[PDB]
Amino acid sequence: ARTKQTARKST
Amino acid sequence: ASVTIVKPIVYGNVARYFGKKREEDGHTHQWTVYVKPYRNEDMSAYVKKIQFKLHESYGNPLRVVTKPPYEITETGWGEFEIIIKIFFIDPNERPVTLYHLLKLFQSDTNAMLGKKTVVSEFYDEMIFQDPTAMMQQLLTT
Repeated sequence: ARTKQTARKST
Repeated sequence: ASVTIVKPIVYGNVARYFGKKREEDGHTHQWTVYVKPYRNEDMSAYVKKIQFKLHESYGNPLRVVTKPPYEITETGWGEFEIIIKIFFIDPNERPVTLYHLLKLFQSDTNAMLGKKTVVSEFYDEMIFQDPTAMMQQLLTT
């Protein structure tokens, strides 16, 4: 699986 | 992908101040770090376990939670980054990694609004593309 957000910066 | 399943989640922490520094260990706060579904579901249908890696100043810093609620409660004095890893019931489904700064100290902005806990939480989505038949069933139950 993958995530929508990057590791350490989020919308 | 023929099947795409998106599971929204919220992760982060809550923290509460003791009102004083404890003499024994210098701890000032109780905190709880967590991952939960955004919607009301039983995440354990498809999540095998969630691991939380704490700072080396903690005993047994690699913590494992195998059933909901996926949370760890501790006390402490300092903020630090926690690594969270979410494992699925199919071992070949790549685990999800999250990065969370454990927040203890409240903003003046929120203090002036009368907030008595610190909450630092983030919305994310776990995206499954063409998972196994077993995973598809459990993701959709």
